[PDB]
Amino acid sequence: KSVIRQTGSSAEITCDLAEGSTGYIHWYLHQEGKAPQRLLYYDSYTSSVVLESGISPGKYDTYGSTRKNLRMILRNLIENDSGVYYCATWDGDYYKKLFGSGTTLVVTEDLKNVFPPEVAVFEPSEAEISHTQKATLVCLATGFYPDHVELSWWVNGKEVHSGVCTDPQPLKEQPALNDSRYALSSRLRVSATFWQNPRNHFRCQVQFYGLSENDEWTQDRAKPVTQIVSAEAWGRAD
Amino acid sequence: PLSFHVIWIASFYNHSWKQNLVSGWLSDLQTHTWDSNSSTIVFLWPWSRGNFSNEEWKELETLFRIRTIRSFEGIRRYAHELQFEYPFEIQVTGGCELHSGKVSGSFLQLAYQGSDFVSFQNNSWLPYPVAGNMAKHFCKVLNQNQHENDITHNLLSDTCPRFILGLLDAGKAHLQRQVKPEAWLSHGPSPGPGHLQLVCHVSGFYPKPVWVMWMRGEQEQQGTQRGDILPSADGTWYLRATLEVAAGEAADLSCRVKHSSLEGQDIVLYWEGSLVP
Amino acid sequence: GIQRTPKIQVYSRHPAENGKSNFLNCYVSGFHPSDIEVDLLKNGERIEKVEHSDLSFSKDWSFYLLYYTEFTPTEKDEYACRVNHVTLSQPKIVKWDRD
Amino acid sequence: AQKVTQAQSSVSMPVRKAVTLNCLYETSWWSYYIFWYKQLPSKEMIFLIRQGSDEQNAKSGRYSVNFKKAAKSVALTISALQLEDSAKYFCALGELRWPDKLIFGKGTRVTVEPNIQNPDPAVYQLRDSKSSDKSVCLFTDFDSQTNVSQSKDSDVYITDKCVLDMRSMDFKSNSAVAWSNKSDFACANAFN
Ligand SMILES: CCCCCCCCCCCCCCCCC/C=C\C(=O)NCCCC[C@H](NC(=O)[C@]1(C)COC(c2ccccc2O)=N1)C(=O)O[C@H](C)CC(=O)N[C@H]1CCCCNC1=O
Repeated sequence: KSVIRQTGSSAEITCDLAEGSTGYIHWYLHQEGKAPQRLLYYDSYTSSVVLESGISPGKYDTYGSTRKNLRMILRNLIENDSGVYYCATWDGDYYKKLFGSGTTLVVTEDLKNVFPPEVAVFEPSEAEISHTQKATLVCLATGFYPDHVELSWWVNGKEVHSGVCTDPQPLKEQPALNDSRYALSSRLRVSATFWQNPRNHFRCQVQFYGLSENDEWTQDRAKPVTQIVSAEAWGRAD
Repeated sequence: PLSFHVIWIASFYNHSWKQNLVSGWLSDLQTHTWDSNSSTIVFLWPWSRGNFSNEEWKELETLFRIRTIRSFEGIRRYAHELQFEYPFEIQVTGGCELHSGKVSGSFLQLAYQGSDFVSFQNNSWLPYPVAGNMAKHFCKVLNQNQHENDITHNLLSDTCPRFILGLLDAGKAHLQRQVKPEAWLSHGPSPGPGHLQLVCHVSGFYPKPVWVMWMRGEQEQQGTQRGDILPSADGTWYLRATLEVAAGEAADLSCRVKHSSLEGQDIVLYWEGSLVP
Repeated sequence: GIQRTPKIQVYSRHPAENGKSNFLNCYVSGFHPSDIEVDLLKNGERIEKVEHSDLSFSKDWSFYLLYYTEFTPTEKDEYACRVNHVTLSQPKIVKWDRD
Repeated sequence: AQKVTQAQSSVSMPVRKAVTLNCLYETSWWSYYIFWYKQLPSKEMIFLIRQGSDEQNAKSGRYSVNFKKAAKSVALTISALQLEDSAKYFCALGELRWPDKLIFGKGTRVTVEPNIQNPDPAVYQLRDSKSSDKSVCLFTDFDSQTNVSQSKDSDVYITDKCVLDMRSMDFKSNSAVAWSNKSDFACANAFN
């Protein structure tokens, strides 16, 4: 779903669109603060690619079986290729055009800019416990790049959302550089009789998307692969 | 005069949805149509096959089929290679003239966006000077393949004169036929005060040349305004000739129609009855 | 900019006569580009099953189309032709002229 | 040729209410459609409703539109606002006769303000369980008519509220959190 590449490499995204449909499948590019625009479409009846107005003929290409496994390869990537890429096709009735799942592409000048998050669970405030009888467990994933991270709360190893609340959009740690690396916050509300119970396990689970086993790493630092980093805390009787 | 030409229409509304049509014409009358479903020449009339043999027609089908696919599909990259703005249209017409008897007088022209763009002059594609450099760029492309131009030259110089020769003879009965007109009178949009508009419709006549005039006895009323000659589903023509006169001087006016089918017995209708009233 | 606007002409094959079948023609000519979408109307509403001739262009590269249908007039019936081109801010309606 | 614009970007409205998202377009087509799509935060596009060139005001479920064809203005009104409807909404148009592509607007994010039964805003402080002398200041139980805010300097980071998951009979409060690298660490004065 999420891909990371360095400037000059290639990226082949896949189109998981519902079954087979009309012959033409269009590829759209969506960027933050900008209107989505089609880049090209693939003619299955001719197995050929047609571009849009002002695109160089070597940048994009499309191939494969259109039934849920249509591919789109980008070559000679630059920084401005980052964004969510959709694949779309019209209905049989041409009433609406279906859109598949998005694929986020992140392009950075240096792969060294990719870092895993630093998770830390914070115990509720005793003053907050007073006159509320509710506990606020705050999780914090920080120092990660890119900005996509899946966070969840697990109690006793059972994934629970009933009570959770999470940030909708990560926050840049230094909004001056492009390669910035962001942080994400998430709270959790628990009754006083439940947090005061010291036999409850609270595991804030954080899922990070980074490099893969096929990528090459050239740093003494541990390779920031797509991994899971989690932090935990236990209840206090007093 | 008499000219057989084949037209070609290529409409490109956007990056999808391209339209393509091919038709043959005896200068007002469509005689052939192209079926894109099976890549065959549809004959609208039994005599439209001319004196060409059945095998000779098959080679024409393959020629037009191969020419169309290579031409109509190679446009798509050119619109991207060049700076073509959708929508755009390419029109081509080519044929030969019936000068005096027939024969010499072939032609072939192409138009981009409804304006004269390039033309084929007996071995080569000459751009129109007013068409600019893009015509010259596409004349370079068209003049490259000598084999196609040799086929095109033979198509305009040999096949067209030999075809129209048999096409006219085989279609002699249909073309020489005479159909009498049918006429009636009505009231028009009624111009400013004190003036009436008299309309004289003439309908269903073949061939095309017709004579119609509002008359007052023998005196032709030169205020008669003759409109366009409009077609019909059949090979017949419609024409209405109008005349504007003052209200008090409407009577004694008559519409007179002359046509070759009438054999000199002209149709005369009189502005009398509920018209006056 | 170099797009042309259509010339619309409506006429009947035979004199109007209530109860007698006739043919209504609408001649749309001299337009560019091709996307034209002409409709024949009876008492305002559209008419289905309308035949039309194959597309063609005259010598000045402008297209012309003939749209015709079979109909039987009545006293209260009104007929018109509706044309909708890119060169039209709104559809242009030309009415059949009876007495 | 074709242009579609949406003036505003961020819109908020309380739950169980109605808000309207506007859309202006400039087209040269006599036959076209108007589409509204809902972009989920998970980067997914879902069709909502279609409006035709010569169609009456479209209507389906909690969706309705106000079609001012004379000025080329179509506004999507979402009635009976729920919490799941909070997303980013786009309007686009395509050719009716020859459907090729969509010309999209720049987007209009809508966030729904939840119910507030009994408010009691306050600010609290938490410490890291690993205890590296790390701490955070939490401001919760704020009402929907408050700010979300932002400080100065470069350090001391603040968030912009939150929304809940499935949240089957959850607490349903508003949480804003901030933290710096200790030193000052004035929780009672940071949010002010
Ligand atoms: C209804 C059918 C049954 C009746 C039958 C009954 C009657 C029987 C007797 C009839 C005797 C008389 C026959 C007279 C011939 C009439 C000609 C009519 C149609 C015709 O030629 N079609 C094909 C031509 C289509 C256009 C084509 N346009 C191109 O191809 C490209 C390269 C594509 O975009 C452009 C272009 C774009 C924008 C602006 C300007 C441009 O120019 N130009 C073209 O000009 O094609 C030529 C003529 C053929 C040719 O040289 N081929 C080349 C093409 C180039 C690549 C190299 N290889 C080739 O194959």
